[PDB]
Amino acid sequence: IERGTILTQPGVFGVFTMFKLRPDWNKVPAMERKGAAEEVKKLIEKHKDNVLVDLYLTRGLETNSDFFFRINAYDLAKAQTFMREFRSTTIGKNADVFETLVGVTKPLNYISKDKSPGLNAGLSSATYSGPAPRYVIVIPVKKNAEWWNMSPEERLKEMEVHTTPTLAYLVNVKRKLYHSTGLDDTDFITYFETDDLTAFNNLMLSLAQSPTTLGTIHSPEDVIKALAD
Amino acid sequence: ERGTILTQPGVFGVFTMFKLRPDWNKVPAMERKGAAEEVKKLIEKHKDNVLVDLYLTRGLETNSDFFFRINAYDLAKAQTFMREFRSTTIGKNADVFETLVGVTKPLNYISKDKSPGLNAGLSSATYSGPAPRYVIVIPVKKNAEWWNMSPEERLKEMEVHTTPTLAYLVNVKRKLYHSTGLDDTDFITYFETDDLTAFNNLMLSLAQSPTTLGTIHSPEDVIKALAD
Amino acid sequence: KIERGTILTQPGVFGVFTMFKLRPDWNKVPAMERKGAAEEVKKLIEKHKDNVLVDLYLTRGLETNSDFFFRINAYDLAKAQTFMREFRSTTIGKNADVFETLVGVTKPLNYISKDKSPGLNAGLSSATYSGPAPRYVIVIPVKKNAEWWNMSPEERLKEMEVHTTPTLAYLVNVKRKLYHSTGLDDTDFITYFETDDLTAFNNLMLSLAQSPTTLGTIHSPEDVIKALAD
Amino acid sequence: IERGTILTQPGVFGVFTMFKLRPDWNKVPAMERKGAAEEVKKLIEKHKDNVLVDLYLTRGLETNSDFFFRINAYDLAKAQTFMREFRSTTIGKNADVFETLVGVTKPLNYISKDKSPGLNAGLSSATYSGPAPRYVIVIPVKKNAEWWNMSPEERLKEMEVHTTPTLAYLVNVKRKLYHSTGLDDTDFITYFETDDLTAFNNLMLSLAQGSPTTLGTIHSPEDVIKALAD
Amino acid sequence: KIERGTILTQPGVFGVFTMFKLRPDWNKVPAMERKGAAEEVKKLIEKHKDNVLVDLYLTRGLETNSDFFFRINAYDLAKAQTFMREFRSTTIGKNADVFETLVGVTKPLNYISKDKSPGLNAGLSSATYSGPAPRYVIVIPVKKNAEWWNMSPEERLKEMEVHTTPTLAYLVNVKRKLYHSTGLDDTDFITYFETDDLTAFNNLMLSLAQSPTTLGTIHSPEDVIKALAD
Amino acid sequence: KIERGTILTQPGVFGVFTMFKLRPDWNKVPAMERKGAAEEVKKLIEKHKDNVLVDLYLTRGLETNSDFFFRINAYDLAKAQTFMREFRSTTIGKNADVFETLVGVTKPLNYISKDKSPGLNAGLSSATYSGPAPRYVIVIPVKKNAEWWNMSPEERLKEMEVHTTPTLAYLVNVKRKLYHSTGLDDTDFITYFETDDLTAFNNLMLSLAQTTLGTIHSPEDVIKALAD
Ligand code: HEM
Ligand code: HEM
Ligand code: HEM
Ligand code: HEM
Ligand code: HEM
Ligand code: HEM
Repeated sequence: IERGTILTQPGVFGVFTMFKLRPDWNKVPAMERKGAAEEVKKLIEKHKDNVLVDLYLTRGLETNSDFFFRINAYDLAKAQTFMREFRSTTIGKNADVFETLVGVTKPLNYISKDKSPGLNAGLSSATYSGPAPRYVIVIPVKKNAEWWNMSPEERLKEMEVHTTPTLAYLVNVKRKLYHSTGLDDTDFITYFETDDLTAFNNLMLSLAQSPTTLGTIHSPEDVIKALAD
Repeated sequence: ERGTILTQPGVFGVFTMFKLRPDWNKVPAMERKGAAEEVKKLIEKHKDNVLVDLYLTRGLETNSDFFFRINAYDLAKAQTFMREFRSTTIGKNADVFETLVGVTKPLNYISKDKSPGLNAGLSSATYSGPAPRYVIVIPVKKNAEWWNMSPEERLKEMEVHTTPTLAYLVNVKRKLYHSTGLDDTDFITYFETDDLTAFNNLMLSLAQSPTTLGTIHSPEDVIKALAD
Repeated sequence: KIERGTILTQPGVFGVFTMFKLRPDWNKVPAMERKGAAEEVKKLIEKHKDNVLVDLYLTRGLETNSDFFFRINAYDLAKAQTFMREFRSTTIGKNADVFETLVGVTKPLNYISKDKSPGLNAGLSSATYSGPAPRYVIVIPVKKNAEWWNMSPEERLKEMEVHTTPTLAYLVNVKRKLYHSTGLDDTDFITYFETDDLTAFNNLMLSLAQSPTTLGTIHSPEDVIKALAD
Repeated sequence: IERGTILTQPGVFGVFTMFKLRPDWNKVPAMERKGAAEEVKKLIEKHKDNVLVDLYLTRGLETNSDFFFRINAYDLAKAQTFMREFRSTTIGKNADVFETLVGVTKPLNYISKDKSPGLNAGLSSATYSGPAPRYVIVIPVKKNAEWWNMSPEERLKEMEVHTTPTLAYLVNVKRKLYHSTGLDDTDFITYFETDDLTAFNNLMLSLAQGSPTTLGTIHSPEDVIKALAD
Repeated sequence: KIERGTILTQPGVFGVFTMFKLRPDWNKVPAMERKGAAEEVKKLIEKHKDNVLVDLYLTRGLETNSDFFFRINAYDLAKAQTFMREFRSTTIGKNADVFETLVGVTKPLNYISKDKSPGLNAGLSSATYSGPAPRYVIVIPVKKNAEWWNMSPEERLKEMEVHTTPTLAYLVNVKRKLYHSTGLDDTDFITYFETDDLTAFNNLMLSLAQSPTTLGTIHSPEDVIKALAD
Repeated sequence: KIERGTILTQPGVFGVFTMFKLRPDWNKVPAMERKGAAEEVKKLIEKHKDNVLVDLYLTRGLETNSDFFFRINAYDLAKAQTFMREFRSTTIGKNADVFETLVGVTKPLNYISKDKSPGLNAGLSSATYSGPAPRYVIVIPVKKNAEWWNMSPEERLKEMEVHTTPTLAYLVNVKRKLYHSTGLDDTDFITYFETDDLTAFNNLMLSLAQTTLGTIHSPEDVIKALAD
């Protein structure tokens, strides 16, 4: 598993699990809590060849969660095994699952070279340029009957409308699409990274013209350390 | 056995989704490590009564950690197995999230008689992948507009349903149970695949009912995974 | 005197249906105390042999929201109440929550009578259950809407004739019993079915299609309690 | 306070409180439980010049309650005091309030001698002729904006439609109307007693051609509590 | 300093209404601790003699969702907050949950003023309460919909004249006080009533017919607490 | 480094609003531990002097669903998050549930700018707050519907001019601050008001028609009020 490769390929599974710490986490012995970070660190190293692990901090920014994982894997069952084993961890045993989202990466359906070459070239010509992102946004999306009724040609035109004002934001915002229909009770999981939350608000407003999860990006052991305190 | 019962009409399916109680972690480790054997013995005890499938959802689902599919010629035998499972060490430490009851039936619409072309397509398509690693279960309830329609109208719609889905039969196994009158839904749809991208594409094909996604294992392995 | 064949066949008979869900602390009841629960219930039913008819059904393993339910039939509703109240004082009764209680009363035919609908009435009499002893029970409470009650008696009779036409055939393999609940409970009817053939029942419901369903199995009361004590 | 007088006068307050026994009632020492009936009996006697007290048994017939009181009083504050004091009682401390309904008795608004003499005469010529009633029914009723929009003349005609088929039932169903608008979150509390629940089902169907129904049995207060101590 | 007859009669006065329900563990508070609760509240009110006007009302025995409620009037809302916060630290305050909190301010007449509606305004002044001291309180919060706010001032005035016309008659029997809440709370108005005659109040509401209601009884604060300690 | 008068005045500033309700077990915390809670919070705010601006408000006695709330302003949202998470590890923080969390960012004028609406923009500049320091705070989150977002920019501008016209008068008595939330939270705006005159605020809301209410104190005073 190489981070730069797996995050770039079709057919990759994404499993997103949002956790809320149970009230009795405060009652776990401080020493046992202080060992939780290293336990998680070792679990991630144990699964180094199995899955890519991202862990984000939402505590202080979200009412319904304290942290969430994004697991990427070529084999969904490996993602499942990691998540299952995390739940047997000291902190895992003291956290409720708020939300679990399963999706899979796919090739471009609409804005491809063949179907929409102008906007496709814009998609490739745009490259992220600021500092390493501090922030993550996850938004699941379910499309309605009206969307699915539409012809492929009509949906392509709508996706060209989607893509036109959003290309400018790629210098500032990283995006990643996972597809969920049949795998979960949603159609897509949209995933964003940014250092510039004002740009992200402008992006969303450009699009306006679900449950949002906002968190911060850290090493997994730092996230756990922040939750042990 | 397995190959026969999963292939006949008049066969009952009982799907029960379980969520481990928080006090499962508090069960002594030795008692938890004996849970798998206990379930294995119960299944062997009912070898001549029911077919048992047990699946792992923990790590992929918020609302369940495992679920059973029981197939039986006699519904009461499926009930007996499920009740006895719930008296098991792990069973006593799990809440029932969902219970679905349905029965297998002959083809209503895409039969040789009513729809010979698509019926032939249904028979000529054969699963060609490796042993499936994933299971999907989706209960379906149809609305009054569906039931209002004529048999001919419903047939036309089922022909629309079948047309784009035949392609996926090489890649995805499907099994239909009928539930009207037996439960608070109309159908239980059941799928196995090794290729979840294919399954996603299949559902999208149809788009153009809460979903349970789990993983296929031997029963003792599922319990072993939950004991840890 | 309660004769099963007589009481289940008369008008003015009260039905009380109570669905129970075992509390989590039932597993914590000493195993010997649990093993004595069946006999306690058996004796209670015996005690009330002249007061009420008792049916007890097993729903555990088939239903999320209940483990068992009673159907009590009685000439005197107060007697059904007394039995149910005394059941809740039993070992198993003390360890079970009430999920649902339905009260209804048996009545003469309102629509498909000799007088109003003689053809279909004759079909109702000529149809006889011919299967083995039923293994399965289905209970469905029904509330009718404003539109139904708005309709004329003549319009409601025509609809009941529509209801009866495709269902007569199913009487060879499905037993039915109607209770009327309006004013006695928050529903209008309790419908009650017995069958050995759940494929026939699914077909029956589909024939009709063209509130919540309780499915259970029929056993002696002590067998149901024994099954729950394990 | 005279039962026959207070139940027959305008300006009389009704307070209905439905109670559900808490799970820890079973854990109350059996002798403490067996003393509960006498405690309630003495409270009722202490208030014999303050309020009329009725207590009814719903356990075994209702999911959401085990018993309920109807308190009648000339003075509402006295009904409040009794109920408060009941809640301090051994059984009162082990019971949750499911529902509280407050209403007041009033003169005839519609079917009066002046406004509807024919039906008014029928109302007075009908007399309850059954045995002492064993069953109570309570149904709260809230009317909608359409009702209140209607003219007094239109509402009177509707009330004449209400009364026409129901007069027949007065030989075996007792009725009492309380008015609740402004006093509670409903418009009326309807209260019925009968020995014949078949007739009551027929009555409600006659009418059919916000409102949860409470069905219970009529007993002495001490017998209701004794039944609940068991 | 604060005079009851003055502050209850001025614009710009804040009302804070807080409805409390006793926690189950109130019964478990030592009896002597509970019997000292009344004096503790009495002293708190005395402490804030110059800060707020305090009314306390008993709803237990009449309401499912509350046992008592306060109405605090004050020139300074922050002082009403301070009292309520300090009450919540009392023995009984520590053993009660807040069910509802309503905040409003008193204002001059918007509609039925001398300038806008002189006839009805004169009727408003010429009517005075003539009963015995009121024993009963009613509180009803009111939220008006978009249709109301869309209407012109002239249209709203005409509606308020419709409101006032039949209600003037009831001012001999019913005290009224209006608080305005828009922006301060999630409702538009807090309406407050006192009466000794609940039949008149029912008649009044029916006159108007042609949110949730809280009914309680008026007492000294110490008597209300004493009533809850028992 | 952070200056109150500066950070409250700039675009690109993040606001984090978190409403807390004290757990029933707060009364069971030893009185001396409760009495030290105020200084603990004071020290935490001091430690983050250069990272965030902290406002703490008292809602106990005025709200059913909360006892206190924070408004954190910061150039860096992550620093607001750090303060809030460290607050939650405090003695009082450990004994309070989060009822509500609102995230937003400050932005330049979108509608009532000099360019787009010069007359009303001038009125915005000319109406200033007078009178005593505000005693009261009001926070109202706002989500706009699909009808709003499908309107043209011109149509939305006209609406915002309708919004601004009767509200200018209230700026002598009410301070206002807008935060933008779309994409950062499940709402579109966080509106924030301070006033000493709640009658004026009532009239303002009524003018618009044609909610969290709290009181402003130093952070240690709010905590001291809650320790009692
Ligand atoms: C950062 C700027 C963005 C760019 C450049 C962008 C571009 C695109 C492109 C090119 C696709 C087509 C994928 C394909 O061909 O299969 C797509 C799909 C999609 N986008 Fe974005 N997007 C952006 C931001 C967003 C945001 C903020 C959302 C809101 C959650 C969003 C929601 C979606 C969804 C739900 C789809 C799948 C649509 C479908 O296949 O039916 N996007 N986007
Ligand atoms: C794997 C590819 C699939 C194929 C080849 C297929 C084919 C069929 C056929 C031939 C029938 C008619 C059975 C009869 O005549 O009685 C049917 C029924 C049905 N299918 Fe599928 N199907 C597929 C996937 C799916 C999926 C993904 C769903 C979504 C949950 C679904 C939902 C249903 C339902 C609810 C019925 C019962 C319809 C009714 O009787 O009204 N199917 N399918
Ligand atoms: C087993 C086959 C069935 C037969 C032969 C049958 C026949 C009848 C007849 C003759 C009546 C009218 C009795 C009268 O005149 O008073 C009736 C009533 C009724 N049936 Fe069935 N039925 C069958 C199955 C069902 C099923 C499966 C349901 C669904 C729950 C159902 C629901 C009802 C209801 C709610 C009524 C009350 C009608 C009313 O008085 O408004 N029936 N049935
Ligand atoms: C037992 C046979 C019944 C008779 C003889 C009867 C008769 C009457 C009469 C004469 C009135 C008008 C009282 C007046 O003028 O102020 C009335 C009112 C009313 N009745 Fe009945 N009734 C009967 C049963 C029922 C039943 C079963 C209900 C259903 C719950 C019911 C609901 C009501 C309600 C809600 C009102 C108040 C109507 C209003 O003033 O808006 N009654 N009844
Ligand atoms: C006791 C007899 C009553 C009289 C004489 C009366 C009279 C009035 C008057 C004169 C006003 C106008 C205040 C102004 O100009 O600012 C008013 C407002 C109002 N009244 Fe009453 N009222 C009575 C009872 C009631 C009742 C029973 C309710 C129902 C809860 C009620 C609800 C309201 C409300 C919500 C307003 C504010 C309306 C608004 O400003 O939009 N009133 N009343
Ligand atoms: C105190 C007097 C007020 C004045 C002078 C005022 C003025 C303004 C102005 C000029 C804008 C446009 C900002 C821009 O152009 O980007 C605005 C936006 C907004 N105001 Fe107010 N306002 C006041 C009170 C209120 C109140 C009481 C509320 C109710 C909660 C409110 C809700 C909003 C909202 C939600 C927006 C965002 C609108 C959008 O961009 O779609 N305002 N206000």
